[PDB]
Amino acid sequence: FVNQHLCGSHLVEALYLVCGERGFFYTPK
Amino acid sequence: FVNQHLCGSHLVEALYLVCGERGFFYTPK
Amino acid sequence: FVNQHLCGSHLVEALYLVCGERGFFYTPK
Amino acid sequence: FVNQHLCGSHLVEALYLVCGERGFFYTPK
Amino acid sequence: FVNQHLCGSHLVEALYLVCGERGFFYTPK
Amino acid sequence: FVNQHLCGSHLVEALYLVCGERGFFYTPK
Amino acid sequence: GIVEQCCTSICSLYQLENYCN
Amino acid sequence: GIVEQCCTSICSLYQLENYCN
Amino acid sequence: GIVEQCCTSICSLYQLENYCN
Amino acid sequence: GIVEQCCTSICSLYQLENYCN
Amino acid sequence: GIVEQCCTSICSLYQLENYCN
Amino acid sequence: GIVEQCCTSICSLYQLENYCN
Ligand SMILES: *C(=O)CCCCCCCCCCCCC
Ligand SMILES: *C(=O)CCCCCCCCCCCCC
Ligand SMILES: *C(=O)CCCCCCCCCCCCC
Ligand SMILES: *C(=O)CCCCCCCCCCCCC
Ligand SMILES: *C(=O)CCCCCCCCCCCCC
Ligand SMILES: *C(=O)CCCCCCCCCCCCC
Ligand SMILES: [Cl-]
Ligand SMILES: [Cl-]
Ligand SMILES: [Zn+2]
Ligand SMILES: [Zn+2]
Repeated sequence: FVNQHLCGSHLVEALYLVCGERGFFYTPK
Repeated sequence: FVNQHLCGSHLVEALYLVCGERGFFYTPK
Repeated sequence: FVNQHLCGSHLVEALYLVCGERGFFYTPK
Repeated sequence: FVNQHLCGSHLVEALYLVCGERGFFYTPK
Repeated sequence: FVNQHLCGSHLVEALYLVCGERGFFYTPK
Repeated sequence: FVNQHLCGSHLVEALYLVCGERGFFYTPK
Repeated sequence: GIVEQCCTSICSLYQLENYCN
Repeated sequence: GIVEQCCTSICSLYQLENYCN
Repeated sequence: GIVEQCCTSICSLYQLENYCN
Repeated sequence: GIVEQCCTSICSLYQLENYCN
Repeated sequence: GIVEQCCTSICSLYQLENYCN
Repeated sequence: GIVEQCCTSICSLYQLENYCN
């Protein structure tokens, strides 16, 4: 599905910003 | 180095598009 | 239409990444 | 040069917003 | 609401580009 | 300096995610 | 506001220029 | 997961911080 | 076109490669 | 200003919070 | 080219308009 | 690491594939 994919593109960008030096693990549905 | 930070913001969006359903881990340190 | 325009913003970013040195032509509907 | 690559990722998003329905061509080489 | 938030992420990016040296004020709904 | 311009495009997306409903002002000059 | 106009219809570069300083 | 929560409702900066390492 | 295909279904990296020069 | 502080040194999320209305 | 003009000097929006079809 | 390889030299799409789970 497309509009879910678009939300992930922003999500990892937002997650990269908020986490910063800590990092994160991104696992989709 | 902010130039380092900017490349990370493009690295995460690259990892998101590349891995897809697999997901990615971002670990600078 | 808006939500179509937003998908294009990601699309050219995704198309720029995947193509790289080759480049691409983006023509909307 | 990765700094070159980063500017391309912002050039494509600029061309997408500027051309709109016209479209754009990205040709570094 | 989510899909409104996503449109703002592009909007400020688009507003930053078009305005440039002038700048802008972004106030949501 | 284009390197300055690229950091602004990431500063605006940072301000959008940080302020949220408050909003932000971008004033380089 | 900006959200009420450009997130319901496509905004042209002139319309975005109305929001600049 | 992250997609199930933040792509259905707006997530605040604290909620995004829960996903960090 | 590209919009008709990838903005209605998810496009894999191979499908995006079909649009390259 | 914001350009002279957060673009020459990496700013944490709170450092961006200073420039919100 | 576009890389040698708009990536070594900041291009206004019209400067990007030159490269549209 | 990924920072020391793909941010000091341009990485093709496959080079990013090495860091997927
Ligand atoms: C992957 O298969 C996505 C699974 C999540 C469900 C997608 C649809 C959820 C219901 C909303 C439909 C609204 C769009 C018509
Ligand atoms: C955490 O600090 C990562 C450790 C390695 C950082 C290397 C940064 C080198 C400085 C940037 C040079 C390249 C600029 C595009
Ligand atoms: C330009 O005019 C876009 C043409 C494509 C059709 C847009 C609408 C397609 C049907 C989906 C409607 C769902 C949103 C209410
Ligand atoms: C393909 O390689 C393009 C040919 C011209 C490349 C010029 C790159 C110059 C190095 C970057 C200097 C500016 C850094 C922001
Ligand atoms: C903040 O509360 C947003 C206020 C704007 C209204 C959001 C819904 C508008 C009607 C469209 C619904 C379509 C999605 C199901
Ligand atoms: C308007 O021109 C802003 C005034 C201050 C500009 C400072 C730019 C310094 C050159 C960039 C150095 C850092 C590169 C990442
Ligand atoms: Cl979107
Ligand atoms: Cl950059
Ligand atoms: Zn989007
Ligand atoms: Zn950048």
